[PDB]
Amino acid sequence: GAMSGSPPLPPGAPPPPPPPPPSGSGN
Amino acid sequence: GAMGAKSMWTEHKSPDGRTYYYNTETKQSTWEKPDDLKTPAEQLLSKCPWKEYKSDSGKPYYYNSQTKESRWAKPKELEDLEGYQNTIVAGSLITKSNL
Repeated sequence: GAMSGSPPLPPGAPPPPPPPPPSGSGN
Repeated sequence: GAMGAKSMWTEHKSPDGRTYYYNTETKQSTWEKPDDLKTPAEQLLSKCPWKEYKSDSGKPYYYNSQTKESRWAKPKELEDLEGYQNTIVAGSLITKSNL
């Protein structure tokens, strides 16, 4: 379906949460 | 001879403010910007393994796609990448990294 309106949304998701910053070790 | 053929990727927004690109021939969708739609700036940024995003306070972090490492301070590599408007090549081309 979804032939009217807007076309479908893709599987997966573009990185919603920020990838890990250094918490403290050697930085 | 598709040297002057229109791309089959179009741009649309979701109710979340997100953007999703649709391929009008294969009928397939993606969250990734196809290299044919990438603006010169994006093409420039796209080869840089270090990319700018902000944290929850707005304090920036810079992530590397090859080494998968995260740093708090901007490396000089990215610094020169930003300066791709004055002195395009900062004395060297990005074909020799010493990490």
